[PDB]
Amino acid sequence: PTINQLVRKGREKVRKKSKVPALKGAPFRRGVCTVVRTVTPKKPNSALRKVAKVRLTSGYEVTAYIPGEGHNLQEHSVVLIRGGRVKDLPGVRYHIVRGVYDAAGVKDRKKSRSKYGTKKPK
Amino acid sequence: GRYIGPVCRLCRREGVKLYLKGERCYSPKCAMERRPYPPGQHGQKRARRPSDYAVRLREKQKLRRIYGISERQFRNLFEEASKKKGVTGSVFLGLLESRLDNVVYRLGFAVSRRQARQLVRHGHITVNGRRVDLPSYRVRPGDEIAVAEKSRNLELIRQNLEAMKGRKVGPWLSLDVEGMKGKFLRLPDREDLALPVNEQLVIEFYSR
Amino acid sequence: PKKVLTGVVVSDKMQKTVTVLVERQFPHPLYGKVIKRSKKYLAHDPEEKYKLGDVVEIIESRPISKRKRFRVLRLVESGRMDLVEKYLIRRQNYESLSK
Amino acid sequence: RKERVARLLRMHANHREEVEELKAGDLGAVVGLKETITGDTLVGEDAPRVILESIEVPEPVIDVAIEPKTKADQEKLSQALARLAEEDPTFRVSTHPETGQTIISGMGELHLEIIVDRLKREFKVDANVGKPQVAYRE
Amino acid sequence: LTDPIADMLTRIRNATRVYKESTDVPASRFKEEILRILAREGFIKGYERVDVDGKPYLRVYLKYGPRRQGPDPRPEQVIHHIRRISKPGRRVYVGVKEIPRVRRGLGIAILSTSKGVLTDREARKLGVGGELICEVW
Amino acid sequence: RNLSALKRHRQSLKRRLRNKAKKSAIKTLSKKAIQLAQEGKAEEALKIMRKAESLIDKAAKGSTLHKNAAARRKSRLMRKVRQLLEAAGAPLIGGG
Amino acid sequence: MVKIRLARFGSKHNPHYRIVVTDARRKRDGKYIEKIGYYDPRKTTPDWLKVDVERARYWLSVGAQPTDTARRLLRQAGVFRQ
RNA sequence: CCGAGGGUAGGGCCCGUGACUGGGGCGGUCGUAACAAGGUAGCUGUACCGGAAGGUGCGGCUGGA
RNA sequence: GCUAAUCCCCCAUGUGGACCCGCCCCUUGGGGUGUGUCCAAAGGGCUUUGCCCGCUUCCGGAUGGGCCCGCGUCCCAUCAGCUAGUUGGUGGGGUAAUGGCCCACCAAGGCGACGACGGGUAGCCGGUCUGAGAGGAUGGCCGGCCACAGGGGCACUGAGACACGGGCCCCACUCCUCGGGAGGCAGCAGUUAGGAAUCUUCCGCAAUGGGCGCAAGCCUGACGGAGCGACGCCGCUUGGAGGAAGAAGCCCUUCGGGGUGUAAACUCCUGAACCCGGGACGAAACCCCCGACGAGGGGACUGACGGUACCGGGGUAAUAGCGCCGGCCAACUCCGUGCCAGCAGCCGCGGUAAUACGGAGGGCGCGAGCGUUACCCGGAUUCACUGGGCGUAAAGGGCGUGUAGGCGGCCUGGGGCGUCCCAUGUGAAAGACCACGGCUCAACCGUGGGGGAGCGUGGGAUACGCUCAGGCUAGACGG
Ligand code: SF4
Ligand SMILES: [Mg+2]
Ligand SMILES: [Mg+2]
Ligand SMILES: [Mg+2]
Ligand SMILES: [Mg+2]
Ligand SMILES: [Mg+2]
Ligand SMILES: [Mg+2]
Ligand SMILES: [Mg+2]
Ligand SMILES: [Mg+2]
Ligand SMILES: [Mg+2]
Ligand SMILES: [Mg+2]
Ligand SMILES: [Mg+2]
Ligand SMILES: [Mg+2]
Ligand SMILES: [Mg+2]
Ligand SMILES: [Mg+2]
Ligand SMILES: [Mg+2]
Ligand SMILES: [Mg+2]
Ligand SMILES: [Mg+2]
Ligand SMILES: [Mg+2]
Ligand SMILES: [Mg+2]
Ligand SMILES: [Mg+2]
Ligand SMILES: [Mg+2]
Ligand SMILES: [Mg+2]
Ligand SMILES: [Mg+2]
Ligand SMILES: [Mg+2]
Ligand SMILES: [Mg+2]
Ligand SMILES: [Mg+2]
Ligand SMILES: [Mg+2]
Ligand SMILES: [Mg+2]
Ligand SMILES: [Mg+2]
Ligand SMILES: [Mg+2]
Ligand SMILES: [Mg+2]
Ligand SMILES: [Mg+2]
Ligand SMILES: [Mg+2]
Ligand SMILES: [Mg+2]
Ligand SMILES: [Mg+2]
Ligand SMILES: [Mg+2]
Ligand SMILES: [Mg+2]
Ligand SMILES: [Mg+2]
Ligand SMILES: [Mg+2]
Ligand SMILES: [Mg+2]
Ligand SMILES: [Mg+2]
Ligand SMILES: [Mg+2]
Ligand SMILES: [Mg+2]
Ligand SMILES: [Mg+2]
Ligand SMILES: [Mg+2]
Ligand SMILES: [Mg+2]
Ligand SMILES: [Mg+2]
Ligand SMILES: [Mg+2]
Ligand SMILES: [Mg+2]
Ligand SMILES: [Mg+2]
Ligand SMILES: [Mg+2]
Ligand SMILES: [Mg+2]
Ligand SMILES: [Mg+2]
Ligand SMILES: [Mg+2]
Ligand SMILES: [Mg+2]
Ligand SMILES: [Mg+2]
Ligand SMILES: [Mg+2]
Ligand SMILES: [Mg+2]
Ligand SMILES: [Mg+2]
Ligand SMILES: [Mg+2]
Ligand SMILES: [Mg+2]
Ligand SMILES: [Mg+2]
Ligand SMILES: [Mg+2]
Ligand SMILES: [Mg+2]
Ligand SMILES: [Mg+2]
Ligand SMILES: [Mg+2]
Ligand SMILES: [Mg+2]
Ligand SMILES: [Mg+2]
Ligand SMILES: [Mg+2]
Ligand SMILES: [Mg+2]
Ligand SMILES: [Mg+2]
Ligand SMILES: [Mg+2]
Ligand SMILES: [Mg+2]
Ligand SMILES: [Mg+2]
Ligand SMILES: [Mg+2]
Ligand SMILES: [Mg+2]
Ligand SMILES: [Mg+2]
Ligand SMILES: [Mg+2]
Ligand SMILES: [Mg+2]
Ligand SMILES: [Mg+2]
Ligand SMILES: [Mg+2]
Ligand SMILES: [Mg+2]
Ligand SMILES: [Mg+2]
Ligand SMILES: [Mg+2]
Repeated sequence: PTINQLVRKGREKVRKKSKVPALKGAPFRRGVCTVVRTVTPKKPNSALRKVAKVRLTSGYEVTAYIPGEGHNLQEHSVVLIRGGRVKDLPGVRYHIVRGVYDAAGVKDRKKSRSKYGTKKPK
Repeated sequence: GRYIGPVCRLCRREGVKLYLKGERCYSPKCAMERRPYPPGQHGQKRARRPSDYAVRLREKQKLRRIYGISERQFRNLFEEASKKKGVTGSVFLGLLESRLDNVVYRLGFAVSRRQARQLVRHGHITVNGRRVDLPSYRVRPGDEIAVAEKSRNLELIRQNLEAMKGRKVGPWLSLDVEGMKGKFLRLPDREDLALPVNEQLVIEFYSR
Repeated sequence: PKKVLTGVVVSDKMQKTVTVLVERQFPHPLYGKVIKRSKKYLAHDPEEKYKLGDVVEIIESRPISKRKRFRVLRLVESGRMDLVEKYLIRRQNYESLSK
Repeated sequence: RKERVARLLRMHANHREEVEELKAGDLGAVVGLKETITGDTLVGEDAPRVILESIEVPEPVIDVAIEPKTKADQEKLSQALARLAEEDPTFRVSTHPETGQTIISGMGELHLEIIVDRLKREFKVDANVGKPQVAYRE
Repeated sequence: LTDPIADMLTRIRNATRVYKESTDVPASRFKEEILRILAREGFIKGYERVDVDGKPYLRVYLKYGPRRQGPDPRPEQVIHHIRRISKPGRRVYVGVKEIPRVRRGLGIAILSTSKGVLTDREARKLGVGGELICEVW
Repeated sequence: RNLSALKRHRQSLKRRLRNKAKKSAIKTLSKKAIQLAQEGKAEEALKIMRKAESLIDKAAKGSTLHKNAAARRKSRLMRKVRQLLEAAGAPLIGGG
Repeated sequence: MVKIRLARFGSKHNPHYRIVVTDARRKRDGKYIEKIGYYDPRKTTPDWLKVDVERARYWLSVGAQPTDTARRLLRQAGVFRQ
């Protein structure tokens, strides 16, 4: 583009699009579990991923992944969520934080216990 | 605090003898003399050609572990040398050398930096008269770094001073043995010290 | 100093007031080239001795009315209607640019 | 978690007296506490971090099903039957394994039919009540 | 034609990559002064005022390096690079402090100024600035 | 639940009275003289506009009027009276 | 009215005043008009006090008013000696 | 006189929501339109038509011979 | 209904000032001059034929403001037209003062593709974060300006307000006991609610600063300090030397062995914590005497932090955790599982021998932290000024004509607008940079130095761009 063109029109600045709108730009948001179930992931994977439907204090109602082996989350469970989508479950764009509110940490987790809210054993 | 752990495993991984014990480093009980290969289950396995990153990492931990210093304090220092004028490599090495717990060690008051550190910390070191117990004081040129004239009655200091009689010390240094005094004359030139570290590579490491 | 500007009368259709069209030039803050910006000042003509086309000078002055803060300093060139043409054509060009 | 006790209170018949101390074996109230719920343990900020015997023995012996009708105040039902499961620890909020509808478990008929209006008159929830459905087989 | 100066630099540029002995550019006292510098810095052997059908031109006699050994003997260039900075579409006007250093001194920069048509090494010593005409090396 | 600002207030109201009353007098006398100045009554006008001028300045002694406002107040008065008197002369006695 | 004042700098338990001229109603550490010296009350350096005698004289003359403990520092540096 | 605002009436913009509905994206039934001359060269603007891809008319393109 | 004054008014004096008109200088309402007119004032205190503290009018100073002008200041053109106090005039009101600020009348104008009007969003700057730089992003804490004080209107008093802790009125809410009244925490703490999340209902006026006062002094949630919180940065500790061809355990194993590992034990040395003693700097002024209440000299009172720091004597080996180990990317093996459970930032890994799941052993990385989420800049030369493209990758308008605009041949001259040069004013402080210095170091903090971009003013240069003037024929048009 000619320099004169640049003076007239100028360069369009690029705007970023929040991959996590439901957080209202918060680091985390609290919510309640309306539905807790399993959903099968897309190709080329095969499983029964544990997930939860959550109504946030932000007004949004999203579906949030439940990390680790085994959990205790049911309906009406109050739960904290964080950013990060699960690639294999479209529609899931948040993770439940283990060991906060009615969410327990993973029983008998030895490695990487902070990402699963397990306390250090004796 | 400091690394405060098993120190032989360090040398073995580095593949170079880092002198971190004093007396034993010269013994044939030195881990390096008996087992010059990396610690852990996979010590005696044919090496895999280390990546460029792999090099600069290990070349940095070398220099880092030698002085017994936190990655934080180390990094500020490096960064200080970059802001500083002229040669980043040398000046870094200089500032590293200028640390109190190091100078003390260079003048043989102790056999290890580790020991030297404790000497500074526990108080038994002074600077230009008045006591200084911080193992990080950038010693400037012109300083008298004696033993506490109130703590000279200690074998560990004595014996380590007993041996330091004739040793030719740093050109940047002078040592009044027996009277337990020591002076810091100049900051090192490049050649003045030989240590197993290609300083340029550390620079390349942080240049990533 | 009292700011002084050079411009052209493009309207004498007021009582004791003329409109002085002033051009200014400068390099573009990022793309460098010199570009023309302009502005219209309402100048005090207490004698109505200035008419369309008068290349005149106006001096920063004490307020005369709302957005009258310049008096005409002096004349520099008369009958520059060609410049009036440029300003006038464009203003008329706006009529097509509607919806 | 650490909590700031600010003032100390005693409740009388017709006034509250502010006090400076509550010795052992004595009772009163405390201002400044925010995270402490009933059944918890407080120790001096440098004291042995022990925990008293909680309590725990009676089991809810009446159970009733509640369904949010039509329909979307089951989320408005959830954060408000949460304000109460920690304060009136008696009643349980259970969802059945099979055909799972919500079963507000009370210690009694009146303990549920006075919780019935809490949800309906104070939490409003457009719902109607009845009985739990059975986990049948064939 | 819109920019004579660029054209001149270009007539030169085109001429060198085919190793022309000479090449003509239509005449202008300003093009002269620039060509004045080109010889004086040894980018060309020099120039001379000519005439083609009664039209004032300026013959520029190009300069190259020696022949070369190898698969490609085409001599090294004397003017490796020559490009306009200031343009009719966007004028470049450096002050003295901001006059660049062309290729670590190995090259020159030409600028038209209130004291004439100088180089960067030149305008610096005389302590001025002006229109950054072009850069050569 | 208390202060000495109410004291400041009680005082403010008392001052308002003195200020108002003064300004009243000024407007009353001024227009009055100007009116006589229009019919003229040349003598009685100037005769009045003096006690006007005085009271204008007397108020400016305090916080009632600012100096450069009374200055204005006095300016416009005389200009009004004189211009009026220009229709049907005989300006006697003295004031301006 | 225009004053001659100590404006605190330094830090916690490291006082370091700037003897200064500013409007009376100005914040203590706010924009002053001019600096005419400094003052280290702890006296931890050789010269813990320096007053531009010439300038303090100028302001003092025009109506600038020293604080009680401002003139002490000023007197001590002899702005009043004949 | 003006005046907070209250009221009456009629406009404008934006948000939320709505039985039903349009296609869109993501995770078995029918044919085989395109890719090899893909077994009717293909694509195309338009027009009409047909369960469906599509077919055909008129002109155009070669990114087909 | 009584009463004092530094409360209010009248008369006098008029240096002087204020106003009208005339003249003179000056040039927007600046400074003189004369005639006419108008205007001042307060007393108290002692050591008492005299000073202190106040009053009145005028002028100059100084500091703090008001108003005005140039240039700079985000997104949407799927907002393209906007405006009747609207634009100008005359007259008047108003103000400290200009102004359509307001009012009457008169004229019919004023603004807009250089983006008016409308919609969205936002307090602005010093700076801050990032970046090779250009740029981008950002305005928390500190400093400067603005705006607001439950939501709105209004004015009063005053040098100053249209006044957070002043007044009036309407609204909403709350609250005290049937007429009415009360409240305004976006002060310091604190409660409650919301939330992922943000503190003590602390100490002291000792310091500095503010208001009042002759002074003593009083007030001051400004402020100086204390408390809580790894929230951040910085410093320090959990030991130091010795100590087996190398215990036990656990892991691997070709059953020979290898690894944890000098690691531990154990030897000696040192001595965080704690214990005792001493114990601050910050504080010398205001005040008293001499001198003269001045200058100058002497002397006295005062510490919240705090019996804290720090100095000295004694003195116990005295917390370690978090992430990761397919590739990017540093760190590898056993078992368990068998497209299950699960991992995941991307490519992807799991279907019986998985360095990619889960445990273990070992290892790599940081270390009172380590990781995660969110956001900003970076890598993105992926909005390309620096510094990109457009035949087939995304991209030449279907083709002309032309408006605005951008751009433009050769020679000489005038001007000097850009451009360039020098001088000067500004560019506050803090910060940044370099230098030394103070807290034992560092963070933090002080003292000097360097100043720049921008704009104001003065002078200078004329090559290129501009403009004006005069000529040319290579562009372009015509015969
Ligand atoms: S002994 Fe040999 S191996 Fe062990 S630390 Fe000293 S040098 Fe490194
Ligand atoms: Mg798979
Ligand atoms: Mg529950
Ligand atoms: Mg360097
Ligand atoms: Mg870097
Ligand atoms: Mg007017
Ligand atoms: Mg709960
Ligand atoms: Mg009246
Ligand atoms: Mg008033
Ligand atoms: Mg007055
Ligand atoms: Mg402290
Ligand atoms: Mg109305
Ligand atoms: Mg209305
Ligand atoms: Mg009403
Ligand atoms: Mg609708
Ligand atoms: Mg639909
Ligand atoms: Mg076909
Ligand atoms: Mg087919
Ligand atoms: Mg076909
Ligand atoms: Mg076919
Ligand atoms: Mg085909
Ligand atoms: Mg067709
Ligand atoms: Mg059919
Ligand atoms: Mg058909
Ligand atoms: Mg055809
Ligand atoms: Mg009396
Ligand atoms: Mg009396
Ligand atoms: Mg009188
Ligand atoms: Mg009107
Ligand atoms: Mg007027
Ligand atoms: Mg108006
Ligand atoms: Mg007017
Ligand atoms: Mg404009
Ligand atoms: Mg808004
Ligand atoms: Mg806002
Ligand atoms: Mg601020
Ligand atoms: Mg308001
Ligand atoms: Mg409020
Ligand atoms: Mg209000
Ligand atoms: Mg107030
Ligand atoms: Mg108010
Ligand atoms: Mg206000
Ligand atoms: Mg308040
Ligand atoms: Mg209250
Ligand atoms: Mg508060
Ligand atoms: Mg605080
Ligand atoms: Mg005080
Ligand atoms: Mg005081
Ligand atoms: Mg207090
Ligand atoms: Mg504080
Ligand atoms: Mg801490
Ligand atoms: Mg730290
Ligand atoms: Mg062995
Ligand atoms: Mg073993
Ligand atoms: Mg073994
Ligand atoms: Mg050991
Ligand atoms: Mg000892
Ligand atoms: Mg001992
Ligand atoms: Mg002291
Ligand atoms: Mg005396
Ligand atoms: Mg003690
Ligand atoms: Mg000790
Ligand atoms: Mg030990
Ligand atoms: Mg990591
Ligand atoms: Mg890495
Ligand atoms: Mg690797
Ligand atoms: Mg993992
Ligand atoms: Mg397999
Ligand atoms: Mg396996
Ligand atoms: Mg594994
Ligand atoms: Mg992995
Ligand atoms: Mg980015
Ligand atoms: Mg970029
Ligand atoms: Mg870049
Ligand atoms: Mg470009
Ligand atoms: Mg294409
Ligand atoms: Mg085409
Ligand atoms: Mg044109
Ligand atoms: Mg030209
Ligand atoms: Mg032109
Ligand atoms: Mg110029
Ligand atoms: Mg500065
Ligand atoms: Mg120092
Ligand atoms: Mg400085
Ligand atoms: Mg001509």
